[PDB]
Amino acid sequence: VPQTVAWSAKTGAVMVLSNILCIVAGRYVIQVKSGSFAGFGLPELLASTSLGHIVGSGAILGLSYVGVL
Amino acid sequence: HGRVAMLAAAGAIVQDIFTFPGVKSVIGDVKMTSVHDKFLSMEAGSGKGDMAAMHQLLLWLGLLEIATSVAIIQSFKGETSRGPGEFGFDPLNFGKGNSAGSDSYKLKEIKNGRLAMIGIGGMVHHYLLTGKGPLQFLGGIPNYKSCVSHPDSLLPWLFKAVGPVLPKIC
Amino acid sequence: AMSESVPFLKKPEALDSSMAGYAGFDPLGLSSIADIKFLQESEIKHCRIAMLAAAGSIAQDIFTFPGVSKVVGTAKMTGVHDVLVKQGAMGQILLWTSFLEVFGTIALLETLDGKRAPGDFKFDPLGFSKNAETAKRYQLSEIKNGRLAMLATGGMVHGYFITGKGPLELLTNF
Amino acid sequence: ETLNLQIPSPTFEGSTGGWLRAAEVEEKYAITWTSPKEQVFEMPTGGAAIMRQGENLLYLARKEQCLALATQVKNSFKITDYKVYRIFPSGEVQYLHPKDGVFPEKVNAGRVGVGNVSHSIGKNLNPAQIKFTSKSFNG
Amino acid sequence: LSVVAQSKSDFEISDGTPYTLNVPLVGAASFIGWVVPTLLPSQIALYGGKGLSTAFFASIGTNLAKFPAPPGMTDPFWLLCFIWHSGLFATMILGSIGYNGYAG
Amino acid sequence: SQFIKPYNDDPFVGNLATPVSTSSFTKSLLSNLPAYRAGLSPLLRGVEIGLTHGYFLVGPFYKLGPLRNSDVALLSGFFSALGLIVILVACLTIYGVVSFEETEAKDQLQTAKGWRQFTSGWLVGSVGGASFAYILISNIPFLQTAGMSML
Amino acid sequence: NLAVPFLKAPAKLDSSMPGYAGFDPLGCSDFYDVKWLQEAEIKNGRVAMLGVVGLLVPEFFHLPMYTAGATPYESYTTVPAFALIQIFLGCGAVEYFTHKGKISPDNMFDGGRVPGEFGWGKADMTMQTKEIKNGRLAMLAFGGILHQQLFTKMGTIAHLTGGFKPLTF
Ligand code: CLA
Ligand code: CLA
Ligand SMILES: CCCCCCCCCCCCCCCCCC(=O)OC[C@H](CO[C@@H]1O[C@H](CO)[C@H](O)[C@H](O)[C@H]1O)OC(=O)CCCCCCCCCCCCCCCCC
Ligand SMILES: CC1=C(C#C/C(C)=C/C=C/C(C)=C/C=C/C=C(C)/C=C/C=C(\C)C#CC2=C(C)C[C@@H](O)CC2(C)C)C(C)(C)C[C@H](O)C1
Ligand SMILES: CC1=C(C#C/C(C)=C/C=C/C(C)=C/C=C/C=C(C)/C=C/C=C(C)/C=C/C2=C(C)CCCC2(C)C)C(C)(C)C[C@H](O)C1
Ligand SMILES: CC1=C(C#C/C(C)=C/C=C/C(C)=C/C=C/C=C(C)/C=C/C=C(C)\C=C\C2=C(C)CCCC2(C)C)C(C)(C)C[C@H](O)C1
Repeated sequence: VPQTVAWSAKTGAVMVLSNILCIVAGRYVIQVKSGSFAGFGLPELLASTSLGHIVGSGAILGLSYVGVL
Repeated sequence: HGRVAMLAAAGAIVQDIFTFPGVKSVIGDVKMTSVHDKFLSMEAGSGKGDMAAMHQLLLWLGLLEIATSVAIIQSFKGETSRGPGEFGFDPLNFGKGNSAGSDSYKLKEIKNGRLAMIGIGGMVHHYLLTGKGPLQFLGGIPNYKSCVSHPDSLLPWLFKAVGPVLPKIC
Repeated sequence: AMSESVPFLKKPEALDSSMAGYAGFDPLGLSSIADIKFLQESEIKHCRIAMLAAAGSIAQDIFTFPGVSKVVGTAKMTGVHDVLVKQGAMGQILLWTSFLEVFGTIALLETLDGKRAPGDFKFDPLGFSKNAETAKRYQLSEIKNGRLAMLATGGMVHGYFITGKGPLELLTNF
Repeated sequence: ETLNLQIPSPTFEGSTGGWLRAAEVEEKYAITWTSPKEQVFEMPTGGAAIMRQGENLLYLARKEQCLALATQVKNSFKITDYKVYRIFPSGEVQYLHPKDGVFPEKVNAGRVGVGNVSHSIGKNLNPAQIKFTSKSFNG
Repeated sequence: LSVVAQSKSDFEISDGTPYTLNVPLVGAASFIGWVVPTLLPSQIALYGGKGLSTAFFASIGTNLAKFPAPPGMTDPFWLLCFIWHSGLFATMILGSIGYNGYAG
Repeated sequence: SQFIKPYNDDPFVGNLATPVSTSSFTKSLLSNLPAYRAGLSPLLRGVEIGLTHGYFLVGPFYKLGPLRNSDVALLSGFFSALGLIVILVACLTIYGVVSFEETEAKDQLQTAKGWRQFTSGWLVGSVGGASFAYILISNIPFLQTAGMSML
Repeated sequence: NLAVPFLKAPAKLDSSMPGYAGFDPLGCSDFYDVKWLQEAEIKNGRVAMLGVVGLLVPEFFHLPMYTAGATPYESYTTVPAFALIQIFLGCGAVEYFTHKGKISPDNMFDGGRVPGEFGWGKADMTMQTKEIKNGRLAMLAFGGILHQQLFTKMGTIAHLTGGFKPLTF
């Protein structure tokens, strides 16, 4: 079974990074909507952080799998 | 055909005369077409051994021949003003400026070629039945009286009407 | 219009006397199948690699570098490849030649478009070709020892596949 | 009257449904019509083509293919300006439709009736009566 | 068959349209663009600790040692060969699409 | 860019110009095949096609025929190929009788004489190509098996 | 140009630019804005310059708050991860401050902001060249030192002064 670890600040770090990464990506790649202060609303923010919890969950599970944690 | 036959006829005669150093310890006492067989029993692919003698001949003759393949194909379709047989080979000036040669020397080449076709055909069949080889055959003008025990060729079927239908004096 | 090297063949259409190392040798018509400039770059690449390969064979007979005998005991010509894949030497040379090939690939596309001559990487640090007449004869000599080293590299490695001796050890031990 | 061979053809990208060797060795049919627009129509032999504003020209293998297009061109684009030709490989061009300038469903003077039988269909002759006789069954 | 270069021959993909197949550039880039990621090792019995390209490149030589004999059904050669070429064909297809069409 | 166009500029002919149909590679192969190659007599077209077809015919008859497991397998396979070649030549002859009117033209395939030329070449080439395959298989043990002599 | 002589001049760069050497073989300058590219090169350089010291100095001296782990590289797995989280957000605040809300290629350089400059001054073309080339060097050196400490699993100068063991993984 792929090893997973109990929540630590390291798990938080990956999640925070991934959420911010997607918030910046969402400002760039969301085609229909002051780098983050133009046209930024809740559906844009709620979508980029939804992909952050998808990317972050995948990254956390993968880094636990290989040993990086 | 004539050039190959001239080479084969001279080759059979000189093979009877002597052999190169070390050939005798490998092939033994075979004489003409049997030596073709003997090498081929000792060569990779056809036989089992450490030799590539007939295969080396096939390799380099085949390189030359594919070159002449393109030459003949070009000459057939009229793309070239080259005559038959002319490969430009005349290293010693014999035709005095033309590699094709004079009318007389190409007539000589064709006539000697035709003679050598007949002659090497005779030599091969005289060996296939007596086993003597050119010079022993020409010496042994009474023939079938005592002949050399020589192997069956790689085409033994062809020597199967000799005894049953034909007389088989041997 | 007859081939110089093969007198009974027509002069190959795609071939021209401007090319370095030209002798009219393409009896199979392979200069028409693939583009002649791609073929020139391929041949020159083969020339230079096999020149290093032949010189490497010869030099590795003559001497080895300090500590090499520690790592390679009896492996001589292509056995040293097998033992130095285990060690890092072969991977290192592969990485750096592949690094160079990336820009070589850009340069091959460049010479395809027509901006660059094949095999031309502007590498003349010691100014050997400055005269403009030496430059041509150097191009001819590069292709000549390049072709000869392709044949030689093959002819040594196969001599070593037979005997195991290597080039100089084949000669000295007949 | 004669087909002006130079009339431009509707923009079409081609299809496998067009004419075959029998058109170039037996006969070919052509249809011309005037379009007020540069509009898409359906080819009888396949997909869609675009007729150019002004005069168009097509070549088809069957007479029915030219008229099936004529029906469509008159029912959806209200073009009634269509002329159908038969073309032989000898170069002879044979005007076909409408044969005398007026459509067949409209009467015209100088049309002679062909195939008209003076009695009703039940008044034909029985086959036994005309057996081994050349006499026709239509009375 | 034949390969056409990036430079302009008179090759036409169809009746009247000349089209430069970029067989040198696409084949080289697709090969390298697939082989280098595929160097990623994996301690799986099929790979054996190598990457997919390298386990495959290892399996060409092992079966070449037994040159007349073909690789067996359970031999890792076939799976490695199929997977390597599947990615290679895909990168060649995508590389031809990317290079010929987008031109940059 | 578009790879499919109407066939020979004609949008209304029953064909398309596709890469399989009209690429430079296709045109090359078609133009250089014996049926379409220029400078070839119909007799020579028949010979080259015949040599090709007769040569491959010997193999399926030899390897998979009824006498395949016998020592007369190659003889039976050649004669089977020879029988097919003779049957096919009758097919060629009757096609010429019913398809072409008699005209002096003889350098085209689709003429009465040109077909008779092509049929003559095809029969000679087919027997020649089948005979060549017979000679090669008889003598070379690799061809007698599927390459199975090496294992 | 002049760096890779068997290739063309990029013709999107010039000797006006600080660290110019004509080295753009892949032609990235053609596909992306060169103000953004310069910007990214200066920034990556400066961060990696700080990172070279960030790998060097904690070997000799590590702050009393933390525990140093085994190597200055490995120290991120032994310091509290929330400390690195605060570094991440603090650097984000600096990005959204030093850039006046402009964080995208379309947005930066709108008022004529020169790539390197963040308001710490104006420097000679030579001085900007010095920064760029040292930055490029420390980028390469950061790659070298990080993977060195990763493979050796020991510190950089301890490895250099002690037996210079090859990197093996
Ligand atoms: C497998 C490798 C691969 C992949 C995934 C891509 C993907 C992409 N390329 Mg690239 N390219 C490749 C190889 C590849 N390329 C190579 C080898 C070359 C050099 C010859 C190029 C040269 C090139 C140029 C010059 C350009 C692109 C561009 C693009 C993008 C859109 C156009 C396109 O090809 O649509 C492909 C579309 C997708 C991949 C997304 C669709 C999603 C589905 C699921 C496709 C999946 C296909 C396949 C199953 C994935 C296989 C992966 C692997 C297992 C082989 C896209 C991101 C263009 C671009 O956007 O610029 C950045 C562009 O200008 N490419
Ligand atoms: C809150 C975080 C944050 C934000 C919003 C920014 C914003 C910016 N940075 Mg900065 N940066 C940060 C943190 C941040 N930075 C930190 C902590 C570092 C490391 C010290 C850097 C290092 C850095 C460099 C070296 C460069 C920038 C650049 C940029 C600009 C464009 C990229 C962008 O919009 O964000 C994108 C960035 C982030 C969302 C956070 C970046 C933090 C790094 C990259 C961690 C990412 C981990 C992972 C390896 C990313 C790969 C993705 C994938 C493999 C998973 C913009 C001004 C670039 C530029 O063009 O200069 C203006 C540039 O060259 N920044
Ligand atoms: C007009 C003739 C034009 C060509 C003329 C060339 C020769 C003319 C002069 C000859 C006189 C000297 C005699 C030399 C004889 C040389 C004999 C020789 O070298 O043989 C050469 C070869 C092989 O024969 C032997 O091979 C052995 C190893 O097996 C050895 O290596 C020997 O080299 C070789 O003798 O014979 C052939 O050429 C056969 C024809 C080509 C076969 C190619 C492979 C088979 C392809 C089949 C795949 C197609 C699809 C199959 C479908 C599924 C099937 C299950
Ligand atoms: C061209 C070219 C050059 C060259 C060259 C070369 C190498 C030329 C070689 C020429 C040769 C070898 C010609 C030989 C012909 C042989 C004949 C006619 C004999 C046939 C046998 C008969 C009739 C018989 C018989 C027999 C019977 C049947 C039974 C047997 O028991 C015995 C018996 C023998 C009696 C050079 C290099 C000079 C340069 C020049 O610038 C251009
Ligand atoms: C496999 C292996 C590895 C290796 C390796 C290496 C280094 C392999 C290198 C192989 C090479 C270079 C082979 C070259 C052969 C040359 C030939 C056939 C040319 C013949 C010329 C001819 C026929 C005639 C030409 C001509 C003549 C004069 C007459 C006519 C005119 C013309 C046509 C011009 C390693 C490293 C992994 C080690 C591992 O343990 C084993
Ligand atoms: C190497 C090898 C082999 C081999 C072999 C070889 C080289 C075999 C060569 C066979 C040859 C060349 C036979 C010659 C036949 C010519 C004839 C019969 C002319 C006949 C009759 C007349 C009337 C001519 C009349 C004429 C004259 C008088 C003047 C009038 C006109 C004309 C009619 C033209 C094997 C097969 C043994 C296998 C072995 O394992 C390996």
